Amino acid sequence: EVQLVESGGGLVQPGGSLRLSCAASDFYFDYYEMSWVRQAPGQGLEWVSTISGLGGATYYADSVKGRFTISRDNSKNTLYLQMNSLRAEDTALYYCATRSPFGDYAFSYWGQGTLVTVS
Amino acid sequence: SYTNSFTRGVYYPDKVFRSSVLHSTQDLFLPFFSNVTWFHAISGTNGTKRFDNPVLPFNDGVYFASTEKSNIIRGWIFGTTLDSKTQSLLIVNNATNVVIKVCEFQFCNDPFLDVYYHKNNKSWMESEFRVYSSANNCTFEYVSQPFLMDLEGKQGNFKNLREFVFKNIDGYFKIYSKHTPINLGRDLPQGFSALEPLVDLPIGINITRFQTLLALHRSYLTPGDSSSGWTAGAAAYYVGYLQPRTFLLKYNENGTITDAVDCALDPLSETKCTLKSFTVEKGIYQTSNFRVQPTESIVRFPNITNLCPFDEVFNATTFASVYAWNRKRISNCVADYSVLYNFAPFFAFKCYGVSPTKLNDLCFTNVYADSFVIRGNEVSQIAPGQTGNIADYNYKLPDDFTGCVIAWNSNKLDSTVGGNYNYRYRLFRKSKLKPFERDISTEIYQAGNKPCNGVAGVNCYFPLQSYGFRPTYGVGHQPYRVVVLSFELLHAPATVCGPKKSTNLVKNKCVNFNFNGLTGTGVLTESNKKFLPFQQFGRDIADTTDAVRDPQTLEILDITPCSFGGVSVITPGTNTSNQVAVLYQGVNCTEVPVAIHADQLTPTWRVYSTGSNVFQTRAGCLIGAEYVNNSYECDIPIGAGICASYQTQ
Repeated sequence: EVQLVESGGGLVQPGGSLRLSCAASDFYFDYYEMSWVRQAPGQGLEWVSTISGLGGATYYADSVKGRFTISRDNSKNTLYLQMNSLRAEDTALYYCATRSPFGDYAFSYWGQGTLVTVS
Repeated sequence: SYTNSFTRGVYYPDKVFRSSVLHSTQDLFLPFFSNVTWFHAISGTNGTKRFDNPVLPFNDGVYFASTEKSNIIRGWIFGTTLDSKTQSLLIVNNATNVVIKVCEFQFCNDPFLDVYYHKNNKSWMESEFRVYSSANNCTFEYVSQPFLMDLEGKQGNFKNLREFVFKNIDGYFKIYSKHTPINLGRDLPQGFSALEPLVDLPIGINITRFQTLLALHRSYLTPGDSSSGWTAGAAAYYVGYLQPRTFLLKYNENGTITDAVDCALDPLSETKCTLKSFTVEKGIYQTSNFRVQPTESIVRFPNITNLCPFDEVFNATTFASVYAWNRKRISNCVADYSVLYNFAPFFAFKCYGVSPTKLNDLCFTNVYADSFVIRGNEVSQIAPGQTGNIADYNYKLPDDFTGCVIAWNSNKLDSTVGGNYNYRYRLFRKSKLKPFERDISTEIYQAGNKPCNGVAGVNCYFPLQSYGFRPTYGVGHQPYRVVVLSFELLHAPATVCGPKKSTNLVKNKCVNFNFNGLTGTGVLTESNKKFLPFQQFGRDIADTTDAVRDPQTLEILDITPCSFGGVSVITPGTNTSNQVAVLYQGVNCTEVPVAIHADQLTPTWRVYSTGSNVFQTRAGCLIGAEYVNNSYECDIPIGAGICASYQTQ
């Protein structure tokens, strides 16, 4: 029942970077893996990167492999997402969701979302 | 020549005894109402005019059928190229026995078996043998005694059809036979008999060519002895190729194959293969498959070969205590759980979430492994939902956990006479713990009164209580080393899959692909989609996937249905007649041939609905009836119209 409020950026310039933010209030679970979902206008939604909740491993996608870095800290109970080198393709409405590692592929903590466009 | 092959050739799928069941198997059967060759034979000339048809290509199987007598046809030659290349199966029938010698033979272009006079031979007829040339490397040589050509003898044996089905499906050359007489004055019976099982000589050589072996009394290479009765002869041997098709076979109380359905034929067959019955009633029934009949199954499961070091997280020097569980993250592995059953038989192999067995097929992303040791009394407390001592103030397990906790006795080395005081557990905690937490705090607990300020005095003690194991204790107090495997499933490329082998990626063809557990049947084509979509908003309650990622190369493949389009069959019951009707939901009476791919189907369906008596409906094109502009009564719900059908005539 925790609401994932998202912030960090609404508009940037091509070839820049801006850190986002996804803070969770009532997040008592410490193993639910968190991830990012970007839905660009036109085609559907994709996957950015996820953070394993049982340990500390981080897995990225193929397009944002060596340009996006993530970090998680349960002390302040929030999630950060860096956006280094947004050249031409990082124009989407990024979402912050959370799901359990054991179960189905569908998420269970769909948030509001935040728009990030470079033009 | 070409004739019509009636419904005949259904064999037993497997050897498991069954009765009063309806099993829909997928093997290499004979398509009903196919085009078999009524190849005749001639005589007289040995060199060129020895027969009428040359060697036939063996694709998947041959439905042999001959109605001759006097033991003319007594052989079936098999092989890849039949010339000093691979083992050539030579099933030559004889007077009393049948030689199934699988050996290397140099079959000439004109193979004929000279008729040997019935005398007392050396238990064989090697006297007359001019079918092959040499034999050097001879493989398995089944010498089955009972006659293969004929079984019984009667007055109706002259018209008896000796039918045989051959198939070398990866290890066994399954042969079938059914020696039943035909009604007087009929080339092919109109019954639905089935070929009983036969010898299954295990071979592994591939067969690409088939040749029927005939016999001749006396040869002179002259036209005078071509058609005279004596020193000549002629016969016929029907040949029918087997294609991969699904069949619903009916079983009786005695374990015999009853009437069956082709399921790759007129839409009534697809109606039979979607209700799992044989007598359908009046009603619009949908069909999904069994009309495209995919031929190859793609796996492409793994991408690595390195085995997983599961033994490293299952047998180490000394596992830590309960308050400090060693979480060893394992990635880029091969999930071969076969070593889990052949090494130190454990106490209880309780696998929650997933099935205990069949774990070498389902692939995951990352596999975690814990290592701690508890007493025998609490070996069951480590489980989803279970509480107690180590399940309240120590390592726990969530409600949804698709892993497998496994434990085993360790009183051998984890228990000394003096006492192994190394292992400790927490019992003095203020609040509860959450799943997958490592509380390594070594503070002083106090909740009954004022804090002792960390002195461990009256009503103040240390949370770690040394429960040293002794060899003089019972089985309930012996130490148990328990490993809690965690199987995660993230939206990331999998790194630890099962030992499943790899295959060839067939494109633009209907296949049965299972890459990483996504068992789906559809034509795999190349698409221009940038990234694989992840349908998670609607959860796809009544919808499947449309694209998958190849585990070998990072290519985006698109899953397209092989033969679909919303086909609903309208049949006024099999009890009434066999006049079926077809409805295509979502066409325009012009795109129907390209929708259900009316180019590689059965000829019985290429005449039922292509362009004949079509009608434009709001749901699609109802082809198979006539839009009679009159009034009728309530009929099978098609969507609109109550026009002509099997009613009233």
